[PDB]
Amino acid sequence: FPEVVELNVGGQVYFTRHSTLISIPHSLLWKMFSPLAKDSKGRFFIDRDGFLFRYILDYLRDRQVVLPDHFPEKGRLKREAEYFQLPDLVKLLTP
Repeated sequence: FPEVVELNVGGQVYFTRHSTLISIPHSLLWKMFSPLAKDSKGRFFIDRDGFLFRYILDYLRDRQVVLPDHFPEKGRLKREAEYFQLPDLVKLLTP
């Protein structure tokens, strides 16, 4: 795996460091990028909502997440956290 990974999430492209992807062991992204579907341009493909991945990705990097005011999609973000298997992130999203 390269040092900076080019991902395609539901058509949303993200560049990120490999260290961020494997930050939480036994998580979905850890299982994927620890020693895969690719698109036409060769980018590794994640079949999930591209917009919500920003905040999933921010948690892996900083182990915390600041949402905007009146964030209309917390329920959706929590669902994504479940898919990527991030128990603590689901916990933070528990009201």
